[PDB]
Amino acid sequence: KVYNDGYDDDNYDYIVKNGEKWMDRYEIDSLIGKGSFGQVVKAYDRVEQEWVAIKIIKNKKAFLNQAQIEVRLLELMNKHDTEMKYYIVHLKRHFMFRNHLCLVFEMLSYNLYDLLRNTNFRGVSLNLTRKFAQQMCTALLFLATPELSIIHCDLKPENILLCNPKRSAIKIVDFGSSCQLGQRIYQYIQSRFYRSPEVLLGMPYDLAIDMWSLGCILVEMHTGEPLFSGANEVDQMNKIVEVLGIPPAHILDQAPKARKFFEKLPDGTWNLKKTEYKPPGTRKLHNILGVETGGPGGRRAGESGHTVADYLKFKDLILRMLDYDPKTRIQPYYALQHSFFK
Ligand SMILES: COc1ccc(N)cc1-c1cnc(N)c(C(=O)c2cccnc2)n1
Repeated sequence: KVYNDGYDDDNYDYIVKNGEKWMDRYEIDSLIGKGSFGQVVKAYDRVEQEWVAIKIIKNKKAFLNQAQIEVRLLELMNKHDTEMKYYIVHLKRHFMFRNHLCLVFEMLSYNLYDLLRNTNFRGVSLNLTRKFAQQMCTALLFLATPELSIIHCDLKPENILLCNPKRSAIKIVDFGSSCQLGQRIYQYIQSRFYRSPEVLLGMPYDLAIDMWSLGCILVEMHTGEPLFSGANEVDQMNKIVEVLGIPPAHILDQAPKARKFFEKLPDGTWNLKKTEYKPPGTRKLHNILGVETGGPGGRRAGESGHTVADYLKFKDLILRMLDYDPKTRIQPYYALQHSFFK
């Protein structure tokens, strides 16, 4: 009939009303986002005199506990990321308000998907992509801090916001799926398009799964379309094999879900199970980026900083991020030393 004395709807969300004033501080403007966790609203903090994004967690134990995990990680990064120099969204504050946990973040701009949609999904320049690549590798280096060792676990263009629509700075948001390194508890993780092979294959994983997501994300930012846009896990792996080929046998010989996608023939080698797709490794990233044809779709012909030399340095870094072996995959410190950033 009525939930939380009328403050919540039937699925535990707080009914947001534009113009409401919380605790004589926050002036709720409008709803800017929704999710399984709850809602995100645009509000004006009057003590600090600034716009803020408030994350109102649903009035439900499951989502309340998931948010305290998120708060513990965010505050743990504030102890290390003083002055906010590592491109992580800053948690300012949190409080309870009418049985909902509220998290106050800095008011950020559009996400990288919004930006891509406004190119009609054909990408931004390689010079801007380099600016995002350097900032993302730097944030991943921060999460790699030994005392942190944080896996974001859901990197994707929507989880990366611009600070100011007039500036090329980006921030990583939404650490509700995030966990610190440790013994394996979850296996169905990451967004599918950006899910690493060790996750698809049911193998142990570490912080290197975020480096895989980045490689897919960076290519997507320049071409406009997801690199591996699988409609399911079988389709996903098949689109990975198109570009990178069959994974190594010493990995597949260990993968618990190897046979969900592959088959071992009598001769001891692995091949794709029949389900369409190009032969393994013939959708070359060289051609996807259009290294020698003027970029994706030839749309970058004649633009400065889009030479074959530049594309070859971008391709090399990406291929280091899309390494099948998570122990060989490039690490943030090394990625930042790459020639693509000189
Ligand atoms: C345009 O910005 C958004 C659009 C949709 C949604 N759902 C959220 C945002 C947005 C804007 N500013 C923010 N600071 C944030 C977040 O900090 C954020 C995003 C996802 C999950 N938790 C916090 N999120």
